Amino acid sequence: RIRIRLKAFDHRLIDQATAEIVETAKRTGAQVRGPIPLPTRKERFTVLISPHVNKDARDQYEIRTHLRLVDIVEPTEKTVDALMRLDLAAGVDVQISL
Amino acid sequence: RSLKKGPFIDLHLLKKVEKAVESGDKKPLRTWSRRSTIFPNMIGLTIAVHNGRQHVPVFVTDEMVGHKLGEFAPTRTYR
Amino acid sequence: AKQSMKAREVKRVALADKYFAKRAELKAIISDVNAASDEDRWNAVLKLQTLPRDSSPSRQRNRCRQTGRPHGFLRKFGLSRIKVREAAMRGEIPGLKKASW
Amino acid sequence: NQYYGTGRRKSSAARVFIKPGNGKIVINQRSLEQYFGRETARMVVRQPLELVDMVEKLDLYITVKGGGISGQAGAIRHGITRALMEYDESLRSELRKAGFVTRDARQVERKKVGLRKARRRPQFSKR
Amino acid sequence: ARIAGINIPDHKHAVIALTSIYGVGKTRSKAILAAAGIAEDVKISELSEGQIDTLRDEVAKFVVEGDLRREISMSIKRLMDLGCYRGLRHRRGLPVRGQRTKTNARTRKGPRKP
Amino acid sequence: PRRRVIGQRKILPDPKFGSELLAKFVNILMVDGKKSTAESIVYSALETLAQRSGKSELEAFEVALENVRPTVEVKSRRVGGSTYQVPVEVRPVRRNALAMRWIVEAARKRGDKSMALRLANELSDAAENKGTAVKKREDVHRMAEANKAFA
RNA sequence: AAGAACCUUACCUGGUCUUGACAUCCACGGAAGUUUUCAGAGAUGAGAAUGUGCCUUCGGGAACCGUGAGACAGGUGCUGC
RNA sequence: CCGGCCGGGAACUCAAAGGAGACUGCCAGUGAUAAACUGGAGGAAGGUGGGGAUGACGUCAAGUCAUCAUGGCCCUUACGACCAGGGCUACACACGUGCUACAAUGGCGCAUACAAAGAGAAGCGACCUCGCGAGAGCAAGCGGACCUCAUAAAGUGCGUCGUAGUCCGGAUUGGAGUCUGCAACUCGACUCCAUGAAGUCGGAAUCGCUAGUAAUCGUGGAUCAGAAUGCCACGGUGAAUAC
Repeated sequence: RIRIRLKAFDHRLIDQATAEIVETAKRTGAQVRGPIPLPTRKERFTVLISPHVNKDARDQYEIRTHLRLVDIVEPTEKTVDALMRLDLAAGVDVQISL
Repeated sequence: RSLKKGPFIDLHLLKKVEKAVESGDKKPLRTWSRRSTIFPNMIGLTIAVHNGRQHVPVFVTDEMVGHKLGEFAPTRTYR
Repeated sequence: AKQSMKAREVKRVALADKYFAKRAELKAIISDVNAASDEDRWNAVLKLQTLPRDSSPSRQRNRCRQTGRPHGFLRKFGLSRIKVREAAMRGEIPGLKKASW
Repeated sequence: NQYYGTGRRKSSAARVFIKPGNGKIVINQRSLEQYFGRETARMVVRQPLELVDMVEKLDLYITVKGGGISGQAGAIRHGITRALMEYDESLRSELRKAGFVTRDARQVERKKVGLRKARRRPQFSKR
Repeated sequence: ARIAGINIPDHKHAVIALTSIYGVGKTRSKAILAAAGIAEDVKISELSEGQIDTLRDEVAKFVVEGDLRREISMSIKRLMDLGCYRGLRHRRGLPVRGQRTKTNARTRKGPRKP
Repeated sequence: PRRRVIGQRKILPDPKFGSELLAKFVNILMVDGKKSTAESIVYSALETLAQRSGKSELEAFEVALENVRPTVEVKSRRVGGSTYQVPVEVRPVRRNALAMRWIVEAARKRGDKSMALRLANELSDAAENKGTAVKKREDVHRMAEANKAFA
């Protein structure tokens, strides 16, 4: 029922964010589905490292956006509000849909 | 080739053209709008189109209708 | 970097968002294939010169926000390539590290 | 009953279920002769099936996605060789002395910056 | 096989033959044959004269060698008479559609003799 | 190279009856990397030559090749001064490959109708030793046998 | 230069502006803002209707706009020796 | 209504994490019983497995004070500032980098099958109607493993073309039309109607590549209102030679 989709940049932060947001909702709101992988979006960019000639020299950067679905099944009272006003462990865009 | 709906003209150009037409023959009208087309009602005017540094007067003709004014203002002088 | 050009560009942005995006119906709705095929659309295109040569979105060059550079611009970060590299290597842009694959 | 091999070769990915019965090959709701059996490399899947015959032992329900004709066919070959596990190394010792077990990744190299197709420099000239 | 002016074609299909006429190419030839009821696989060696007559009375609807040539000449002459940018380029022997005259534009300019 | 003493690669056997030499022949027929079409042309010419001469696909090729198989080639090996040619025996792995290369080069020209017909006619001609690949072999043997003084 | 129709533009012709288009100080007068007409290539000049709060030291304030001088601003002007 | 469409599962593909493994690990020979080389067994992978980022003290008194900061020289009623038009696209010529080809392992018409990686909200834009067409009108889904971009092409079969400057080639040209934009003459792209050129494999000279690399075929993205044969990236077929 409750579609929780969370995306961030650093995996070794988003993973534990998901762990805490899942155990703070399964210890009292159990029957959850867990951290679905939701493959990463890789936004790449290729710029020139020089302000002038020597175009052949370029730098290649990228930003990874890791996504995860929790997918809670039942809209429980131990869940609906226990999801709210608990927005710590920042750096992660979380979206809850009914 | 473009602008399927209606020719294009400037407000100043159209107003001055209608004024001079309802007035009669007048001195060459200094224009700067080469982007504008040519109406059938402007035949006879000696308007002077800007070429970049001067104004070349052109005598509007019945054939010089579908084209624009810039088609008759050679800008780049070669030799 | 030609503060004159930068002030010119911010003036363009202000005047454009002020006039267009609010009165665009004069060229988007009236110039339609409908009963407006008569002098209505002619007067519509006539008044389309009411607004100055500016005010259009195509005259927006989208220069950089730190320097004001016209070339090498990225719509994602709003900066030129030089400054985006500098900031990425200093650690200002999140998630943006050197790509290798 | 039914054994499984995965298989993958050059951006391909297969799923080869192997069952004792007829000698037919049903691949993606299409038979082997009409899938790629009309083009060249017609027996790149039947190559590892003469050292151990297939005509009247077992059939294969095959799926494959990604890559091209030869890529998917090599993926099918590797999936068959990996699914031949109910007939384990007792036969792989012979299957391997002719190939058919080397993954052979050799993926396409990434295009390099400044180059054209990862090896072709942009036509150097002195003056 | 004495259709419009030329069109003398031997051992060529109907459309590949009609492409010999200055004024009808491929799509126009296929349209001619579709309006005449002729197939695009038969040759002039097999097509009967009762159908050469249909070819005649059909291709006459479109502009032909002489009419097309004189129309083109009159358009070019009208441009050179108005003296627009296009007429100036026509008289100077240079491309009209804004092609590159610095390095390219050798066909309309002439062979690279000098 | 200079340090790498690596050897040759192990090509894939032929999808028809098992054979490596005609597989290498097919590999040297291919332009733009189109191998299916090259195999089709090779099979067409092989069938056209087998049906015309009476022999089969694998035996027919062998007779033709040996007629264009060179003996010695000349190559420049200057030794402190003059730059002269040195006729020498070529390895067999290069000899057969060069024979097939000359075959395909002669077939590239002499356009009869199609590539398969070209190559079948060239193979038939090398069978009786009156084609163009055999003419190239004889040109090489004439370059040799004349400058044999350098050894 | 990861992209010249205008724009971008740093060049030329032509018309203009000048402590100035962009930034800070003083004093004076006006809420800001909004609609609209005339002449013009437009920049611009001349206008016509509207609108008057956020707190009262309440000789007005916190913004915005019109002008005068001086400190200044501006320069893709030169010097990568 | 055989569309995984629906129940049903976490076996399988894919998917984002944490680990294992590949590290000269063992054996035979050679080598000064050392380092190391060769060969072999297991193993997907043998010896830095494949690829990338990572660029040593310094040289060229190299390029950029036009991306940006700054010493000093100068204008500072101007070399500063605003605007209409033009140019940066000009052409007797020379050069560099690529595309298109020069054709029959191929051009054309038809029926068919197999990808990866990515973009998307004052944008991508299903479906339906109109035109040969570029596109237009109504208008769902999507800030996204669902919606769109988006039909992958070479390839396979059929019929034609008989080696001709030819149906290869598409340059240039006149009218008309579609799309972005206030406006497409100078100076955009696109489809159709007519035209069809030079070009039949290229002199001296010269460049790239030793593997999935070359060669060849197609797809996406940044720039962008629109505007690439360029740049970056992805994927299909896939060689020869290294004495």
